[PDB]
Amino acid sequence: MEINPYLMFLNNDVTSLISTTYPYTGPPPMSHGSSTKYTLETIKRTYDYSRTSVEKTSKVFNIPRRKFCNCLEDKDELVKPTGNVDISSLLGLAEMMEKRMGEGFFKHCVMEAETEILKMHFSRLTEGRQTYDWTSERNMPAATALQLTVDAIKETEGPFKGTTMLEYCNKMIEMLDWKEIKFKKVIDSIKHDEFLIRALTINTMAKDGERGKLQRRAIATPGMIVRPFSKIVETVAQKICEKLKESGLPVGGNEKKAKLKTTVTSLNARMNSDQFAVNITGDNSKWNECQQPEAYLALLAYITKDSSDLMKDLCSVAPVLFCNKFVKLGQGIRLSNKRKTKEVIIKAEKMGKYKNLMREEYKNLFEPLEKYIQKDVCFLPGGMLMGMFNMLSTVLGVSTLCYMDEELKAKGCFWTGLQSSDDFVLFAVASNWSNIHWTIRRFNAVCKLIGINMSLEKSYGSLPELFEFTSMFFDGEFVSNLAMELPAFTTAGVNEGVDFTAAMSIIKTNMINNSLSPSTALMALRICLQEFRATYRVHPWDSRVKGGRMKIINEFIKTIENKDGLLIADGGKLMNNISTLHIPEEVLKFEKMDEQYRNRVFNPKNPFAVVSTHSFR
Amino acid sequence: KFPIIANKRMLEEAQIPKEHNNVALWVLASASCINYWNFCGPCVNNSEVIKEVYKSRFGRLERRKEIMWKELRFTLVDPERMELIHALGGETWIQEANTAGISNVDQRKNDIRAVCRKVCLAANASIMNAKSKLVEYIKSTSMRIGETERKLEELILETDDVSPEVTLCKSALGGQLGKTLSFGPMLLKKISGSGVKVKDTVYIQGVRAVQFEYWSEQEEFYGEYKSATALFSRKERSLEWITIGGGINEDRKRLLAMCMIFCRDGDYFKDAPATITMADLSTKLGREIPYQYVMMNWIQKSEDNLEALLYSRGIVETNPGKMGSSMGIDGSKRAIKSLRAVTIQSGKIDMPESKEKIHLELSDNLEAFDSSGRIVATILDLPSDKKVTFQDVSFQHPDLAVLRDEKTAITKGYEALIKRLGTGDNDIPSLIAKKDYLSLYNLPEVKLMAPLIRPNRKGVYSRVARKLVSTQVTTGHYSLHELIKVLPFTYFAPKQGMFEGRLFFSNDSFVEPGVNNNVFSWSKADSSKIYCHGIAIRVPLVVGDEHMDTSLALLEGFSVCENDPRAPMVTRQDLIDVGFGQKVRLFVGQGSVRTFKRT
Amino acid sequence: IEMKKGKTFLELRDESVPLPFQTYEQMKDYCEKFKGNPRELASKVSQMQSNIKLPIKHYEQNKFRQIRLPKGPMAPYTHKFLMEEAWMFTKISDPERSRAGEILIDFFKKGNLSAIRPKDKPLQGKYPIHYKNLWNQIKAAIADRTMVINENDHSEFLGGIGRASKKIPEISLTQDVITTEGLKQSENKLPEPRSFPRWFNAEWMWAIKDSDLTGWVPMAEYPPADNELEDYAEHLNKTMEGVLQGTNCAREMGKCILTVGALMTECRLFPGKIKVVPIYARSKERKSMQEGLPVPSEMDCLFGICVKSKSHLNKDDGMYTIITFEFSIREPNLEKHQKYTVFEAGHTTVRMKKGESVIGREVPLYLYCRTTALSKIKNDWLSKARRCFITTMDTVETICLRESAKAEENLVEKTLNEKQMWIGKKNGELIAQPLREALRVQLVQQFYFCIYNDSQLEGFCNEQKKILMALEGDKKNKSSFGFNPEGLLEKIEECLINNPMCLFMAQRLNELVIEASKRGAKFFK
Repeated sequence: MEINPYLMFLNNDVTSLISTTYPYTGPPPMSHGSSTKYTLETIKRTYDYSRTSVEKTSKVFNIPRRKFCNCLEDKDELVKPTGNVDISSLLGLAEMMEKRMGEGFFKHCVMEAETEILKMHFSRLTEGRQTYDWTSERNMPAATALQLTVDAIKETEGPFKGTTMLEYCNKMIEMLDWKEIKFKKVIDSIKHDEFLIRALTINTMAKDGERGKLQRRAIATPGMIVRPFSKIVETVAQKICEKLKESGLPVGGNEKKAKLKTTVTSLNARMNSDQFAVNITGDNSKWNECQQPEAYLALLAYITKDSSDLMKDLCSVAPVLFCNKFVKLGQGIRLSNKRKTKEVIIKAEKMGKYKNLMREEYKNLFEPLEKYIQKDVCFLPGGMLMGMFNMLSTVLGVSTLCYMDEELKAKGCFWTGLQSSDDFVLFAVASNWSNIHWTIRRFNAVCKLIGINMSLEKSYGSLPELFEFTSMFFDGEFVSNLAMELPAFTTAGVNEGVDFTAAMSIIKTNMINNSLSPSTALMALRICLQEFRATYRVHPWDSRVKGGRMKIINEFIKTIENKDGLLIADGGKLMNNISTLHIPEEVLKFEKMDEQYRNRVFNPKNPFAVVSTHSFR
Repeated sequence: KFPIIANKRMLEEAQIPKEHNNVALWVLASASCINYWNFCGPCVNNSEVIKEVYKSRFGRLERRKEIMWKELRFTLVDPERMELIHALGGETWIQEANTAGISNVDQRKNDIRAVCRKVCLAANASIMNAKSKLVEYIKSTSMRIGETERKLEELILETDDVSPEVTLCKSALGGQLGKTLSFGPMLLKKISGSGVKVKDTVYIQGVRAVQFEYWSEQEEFYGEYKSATALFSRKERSLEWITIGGGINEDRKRLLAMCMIFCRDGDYFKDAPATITMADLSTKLGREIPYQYVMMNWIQKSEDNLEALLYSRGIVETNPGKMGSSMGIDGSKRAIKSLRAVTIQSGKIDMPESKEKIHLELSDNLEAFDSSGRIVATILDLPSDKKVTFQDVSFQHPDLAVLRDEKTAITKGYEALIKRLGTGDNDIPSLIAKKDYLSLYNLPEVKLMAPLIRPNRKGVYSRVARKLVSTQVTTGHYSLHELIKVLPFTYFAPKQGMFEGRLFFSNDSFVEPGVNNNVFSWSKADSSKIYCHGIAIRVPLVVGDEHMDTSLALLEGFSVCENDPRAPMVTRQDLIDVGFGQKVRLFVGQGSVRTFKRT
Repeated sequence: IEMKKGKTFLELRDESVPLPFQTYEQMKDYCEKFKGNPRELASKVSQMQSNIKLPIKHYEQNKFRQIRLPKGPMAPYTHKFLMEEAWMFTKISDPERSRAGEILIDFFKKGNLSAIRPKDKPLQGKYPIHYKNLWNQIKAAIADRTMVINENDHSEFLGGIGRASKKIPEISLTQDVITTEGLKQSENKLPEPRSFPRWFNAEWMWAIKDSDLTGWVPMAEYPPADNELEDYAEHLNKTMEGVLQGTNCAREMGKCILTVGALMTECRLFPGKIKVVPIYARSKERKSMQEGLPVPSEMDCLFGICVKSKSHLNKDDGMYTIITFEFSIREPNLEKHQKYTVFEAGHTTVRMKKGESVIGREVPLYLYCRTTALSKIKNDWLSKARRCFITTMDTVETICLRESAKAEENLVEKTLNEKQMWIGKKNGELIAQPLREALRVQLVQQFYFCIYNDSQLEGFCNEQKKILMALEGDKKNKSSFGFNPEGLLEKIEECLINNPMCLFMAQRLNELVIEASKRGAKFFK
């Protein structure tokens, strides 16, 4: 006998079994690292996708500046990625989109973003995945580096009493011109150029956690200076993407399916009996190595052209900050003797000192870039490595999709679709099995004009019924999702009265998005409960455990009868179910907990979501 | 060790000693300190404040508690609820939970149609008394329909809801019809034309032959399936043209296949698939079946059969200007290739109405005939028998319901064992006080329950049960619960063998002493009750100590004793090689360990 | 009010600009006044479309091809523990001694381990003497009631075999020193390619079987119910659990869980120390020898032992090392067992029914020695093995609702007991089983995914999806079209090395396309 766990795909669909193809969600044990090898290949492919050779030495660093925008050359083999952007076509597409949506559209959106920012407190910057400290030269949460920056400002030139985003930004600006800056270390100070560099430094993070593909080997990790301007630009781009029908970035699921079906139905009701449509599942390649902040700057200028000069100048900050971005090279190379009994370790700044020892592969990837190196970093003048400006990239993609001219109209063909950050789905329309090819080629050309490329080994197409988008494998029916998320206690331990409620809410959400079903949700619940217990080293009372926390619980338990009312953290049992997720177990056991136990737990006169006497400050 | 921070005065004011029982608890502190604080600490009364502050959450809980849960149903798409929409309705399923509104009519329709299906099926057990047994079932079936205790002899008529079962049961009542038809689950209707019956043959395996019938003239109809309309014309055993206005893939596919069978178009009416030859059984247990219903059943088995049937229908390449009204193999609204003589469109085809009532004539197989044949309904167009709990119903005539299962058999056996007690002589307590257990091994009720016992290894079960019975009687220490539990096994003769710890019936269920189970459970503080699948039963007597002595109801030749961890854990097998004065621990259930000593 | 400007910022802004513009003001004026000239834009896009040659294939005139696998020796066993060739001693479970340190000592008391005395000469191995002396030291430590090992000679070696050397500061470096030592850049090694494994099917089949014992995996309780939905969910979960617990895959899952639960604590409380840890599991019920029905039997089982090296889990991405001493009663094969050093440790006993009694038949005994490393992330990934079920539960439920929705009624039991699913081919003919029996295959697939998880597997799973969608489109007569299939074939062939799971899946996928060619027109032979 033999086995083949794919024969079930013959007499069945794929929307029902595709889940079996990918492992279960969780932290990737691959340990995708960010090494000097990886940092250098990326930079090379970046400079190469720029099909030009022009440069211009600066005046703030005495360094060349590869200006890869509006200077396209090397037309040969243009099916491969490109990064040289054309401003004329960009502004033309922006104008088309404006005309479609309306005239005072960009103005209204920028006004909303402004007013939202005004009442904003700089403290918001503490809400971020991670950043890069410019003093310790490391990566940390936002709050830590923020405290470092504010206390350094205090130590050097007095405190920052703004308590607002705008004063913070202006303080950063002023600091750009300070000659000497101080900070507590292991105390030390620095000069103007070094502080500038540090502020324009970036570090490659190894973390890449998500479903689909973990292509984020070297996800960026900027500092704190540019953070608020990036937040502002993202707020504006978000306010814009909301009004756009073909923008699935800000949210997903129910709304996403609504957008899908609206699009499909409008299409079906649009064309005629002679036309026949088609779909394409596209996947933009190198969406980070072909997005240039210069085009973003010109676009923001064209946007704010008619608005308060305040926003005109503000939106023009993060772009220039990305036009000049020093990239921190990872850990340096290491030497070794033949038998490997000895091994030197060297940093990146000195690899230019032993370039003779290194093997030819590393040697042909290091010399052409030595020009752009200063001490240990690389002056990257463009590209976009961070997972930032995703909203803005999506806006540019939608601009690409809202194109239409008379050359197409004459042939009776057109297109439309939807675009995520770097993944999209196209729907072409025509009346011949050949004009479809012409339309596809036209679309690819207009996309390549502005660096937006497409893959050939990962982008396919077929008739309209079948496609895929953001793991939501759409079909004639039976829309199947695969974005099943889950919590993680060991990595994020907060309290024994919040994690469980948060997990219940998460499961509820996943059910809403149809990524989970009743039985699946119940199994996940009974699994997360055990994970929680094992995390905090707690068990029920029926169990014959001998752990520390159980000892006392093994003696002060007979003093109660409302075992049902007991808390999970205290030898309790579950009572919540599908229809009782939004309801925390506490609210569900209040009237049931013994008066003595309820009161012992609810005592604000204690040494320390329903605020329990279960917190771990 | 002490990562968790705390306050200092808050600690001393509560008098929290460190290392209470070798647990430090601690400025810093451990986590166990919280348990010590919530188990032995200060007492407040802040319930009202907490509730007021968390009013929104507790109002959500209240609302939740203010629900009347209803049934659920699997189906598709043709604020206070947003808090629960996640648990209210998905996409394949939905729950009809309501809040304040009540109207019991459509549920009543489902009930009446279900029971009509049931009864009409029940009448399909003979060959001659069909109509008679049917009508007598009807006359013996009353219901608390809605709120009124009505009978099922007027509802079938007073109601106006077309269905195969309603019609099949009302024709026998000489009731009015509406000219509607039912070919399987599909609903049909005539529009124009007419014809006469004609016979033809069809092969099976390429050698045999079977006769079917059809019509030779032209005639147009109005098909209709779940969320799918249609119109079509049949001519000479073949489908000429057809159109559809309800856009769904599966619905359209199945409706088209059913209309094709209704038109008998296709080559599988000349020969048959190689799957049918596997059976060639166009027959029931003792009845005959046409070819159409056999083909249909063959479709219901798998959609591959549907695809094969549709391929039998010619497939061609669509021409320009027709994509908008073309079709695909999978119901695709438009395609570069479609099927012959098809037309897709949007908007459901408005169905006509016939205001002419008639009466039909039932046959041996209950098939009704209005005129010129033209069968309107039958049992063949029904689903298989589906057991469903019926309430608000009374069904008196035999064949009403088997009402006989191993579970119910055991329940009744135990009820009889309990009643036999009867607080009198020649009953359980008298024989106990008399110490005459042998008679217990000869009662009638145990003899009635014996057939429910696993036969292969009943001797050992009887041996063990008699052991327990005698050991609890002679000494006078016993427990009526475990006794009654094991009694049904003390009928056959004892034999040697290997026992495991469970007594298995014939239905693969089991029972175990010293523990509780769904089939049989009980507990102290309610000893006057005995649960059987949750059904609480009463004891004709009262006891406060007759049950408290279970030291001999766990094992056969042993007795419980004081707990002792030093004693080694053992199994049920090595017990034979133990001695006296030798304590031993052993599991008595799930994570339940107890110590035992011989005798 | 306004954003008070500095100087350096303005200089940069005036510097970093497009080519024809050298000041923010010129670019700004050009932008604020940009007008639309769709004609030049159309000409430009047409010129770009002309100087581009975008191919568009339809998968029909230019079909796919079978994949070219690597060539060389067979891929060996990779998982840490043993699944099919394993063996375990048993004993009764005491809730007062439900810990590794106690279970191991108890197992050792009866002296069945002390009888394990491997001879000097092995069958196939590399460093037998180290393993043997280490086993003796392990027994000595257990005798001392402390799992610790004081002497560090063998563990040190076997932990340093990977990498250990001196380090010279860069400042103490010159040119003559270099020329003397011949220093160079550390060449980086690549994984060697391997062939198709010819033992995966056997392990899969064995896993699909039903284990004599049951209850390997522990689970939580079931909360109350308040409506039909929760009742249905609970019923389905109970059914699936009762079906799965009786398998052997569950045994391995519980073993991994309980062993990682101890290793994650030893790497936390005794870092930088050498400890001893058992490889054990816990059961709760068996099947009668006289009846095929379940019976309560709480019990503990010991498959082997695992030693731990110094583990701090804060440096070198938290890499640490372990050493495995597993028991087996099945002699090895040279190919599958390459990383394993094997011995022969006396004999043992097997117990089987004989009428109404139990008997014992003595057999030989083998000892499988192997070294391997781990990390904190791998621990967090293995501990969460139960999640596999969730995915198996979702595969069961999508199917049990779709149908239930087409007919608008509960068809759960009907589909579970009737719906046939292809599982494999026997004697050149397909094999089908009910869903209730294919749950096992689904779960084993998810488990193997959880074990051999790696970048290669990520790429394989991310790429096969396109082939699956193309095939589905083929089934339903849709002119699937692409741009460069051969490039995808290469993308998939480049990620096939030293990972038997990916190779097995690739082979089965080729077989699938072959079998479907009988009904599809997009694949070569």
